[PDB]
Amino acid sequence: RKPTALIILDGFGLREETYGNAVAQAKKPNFDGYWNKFPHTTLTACGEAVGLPEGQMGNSEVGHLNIGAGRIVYQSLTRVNVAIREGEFDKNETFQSAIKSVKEKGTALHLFGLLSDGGVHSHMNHMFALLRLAAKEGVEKVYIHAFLDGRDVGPKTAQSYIDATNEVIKETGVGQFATISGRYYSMDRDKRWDRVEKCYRAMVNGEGPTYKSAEECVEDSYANGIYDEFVLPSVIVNEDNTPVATINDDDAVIFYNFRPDRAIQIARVFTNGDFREFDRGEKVPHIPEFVCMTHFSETVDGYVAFKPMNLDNTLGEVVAQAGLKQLRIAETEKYPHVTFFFSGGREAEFPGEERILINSPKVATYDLKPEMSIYEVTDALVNEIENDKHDVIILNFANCDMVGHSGMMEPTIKAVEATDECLGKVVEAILAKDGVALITADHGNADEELTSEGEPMTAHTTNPVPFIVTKNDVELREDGILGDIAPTMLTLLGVEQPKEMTGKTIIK
Ligand SMILES: [Mn+2]
Ligand SMILES: [Mn+2]
Repeated sequence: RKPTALIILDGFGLREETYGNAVAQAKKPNFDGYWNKFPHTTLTACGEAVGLPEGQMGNSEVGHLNIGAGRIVYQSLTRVNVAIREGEFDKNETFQSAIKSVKEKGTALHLFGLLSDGGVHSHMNHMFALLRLAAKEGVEKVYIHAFLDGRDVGPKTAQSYIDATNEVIKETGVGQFATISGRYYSMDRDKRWDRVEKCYRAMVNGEGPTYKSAEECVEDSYANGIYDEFVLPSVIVNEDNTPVATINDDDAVIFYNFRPDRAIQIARVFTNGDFREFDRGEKVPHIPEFVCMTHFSETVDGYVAFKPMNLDNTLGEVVAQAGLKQLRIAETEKYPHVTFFFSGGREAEFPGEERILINSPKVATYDLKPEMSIYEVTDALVNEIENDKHDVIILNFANCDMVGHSGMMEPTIKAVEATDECLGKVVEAILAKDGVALITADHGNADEELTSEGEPMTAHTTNPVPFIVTKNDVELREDGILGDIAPTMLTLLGVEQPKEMTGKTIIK
């Protein structure tokens, strides 16, 4: 029974520069011996290679979700961003069907969501692309309901955003501010229905304070000490005091927010049908093409533009199917990583899965114990190998990431060399059983402990991650990403790669 071990060093990145590099300044004869004797390569663990925005360093949770998945696992904000960039956003059937109804029903399209560049719950640029799409498709009427932020951005910045919106209205030809409500009114997540009622009553019944524009609203709202986040649901009215737009029968709505939580409540009030949480009166608009950017919860009734990644056949699942026995193990700090996240955000154990947990030292910020729990984890793992009981091993050595957040060099060197020692121990044991090790990392950290001017560097890095295969005669690709690793384990294991794993094997 020849064990195939995936070994995640964690916070261990590859950097040519030696200043501030705890990895390079650490004596690692075991890692260097394996690099020099076995086929090796580097893999990008960062930006869009792992479903994140470009430039942005990876983190344990998307790293391991990516590694287990054998595909690029996109995050919400980057998912849509790529769809707008690559011009797939506008082929989107759900938008198109909802724009269609408007044209043949002779009705309005409504735009609502958090109006700002914050990138947490929404991005305004997403609404802009929605303005462009409607405008191109020839929709006569498009109304904007500003949900004001003040939280994910500066507290007094809605005007800079209203201005940016007007620019997009000028260039696009469609678009008109009809309602402004502060997020505290529209983005409650604590079941405070009296605040949510208020925002609603503005949108469908036209009830609240009235203004000639959105800038006038925000100007007057500011004058009474009330700012962005707290601004009362207000109505924009034409030259006469008539509401610019209310949401009526057969109007389409697109809630561009992408974050489930503070979005749920206002979505429910439009979509459900049999809602009863508060009384919505008599003018309940219904029969709708209500669109959400993403899926908010089972509790919502409308349509989804970017449906969730169902993440079916991850590494865990596929090896379980082949009838193979598998082992997840780490100390507490990375235990949810080799389990939950590696399994594709899945709590439960697969068939043939065993999970072992080594308690992390009773300790604060982990630089005082640069060794953490490795030696106990190491011991228990050589035990299992000795015992021939698993075909696939998932191990994370947590030390470089947790000690590397210290931005302290000497403790982090200790941690790389403790990690070094244990990886020889784990890999000798694996090779002893005629098995194969994949030595990797999920992102970097320990490699940059000092910055430009020798200040503490306490974050992950952008750097490539190493990739060794302890199998003598294999060629390895140079591109390499994290979604490629699962597929290359199935190459070693000789089990077929399923449709849902869009990653490619590294073995040429
Ligand atoms: Mn990590
Ligand atoms: Mn970390």
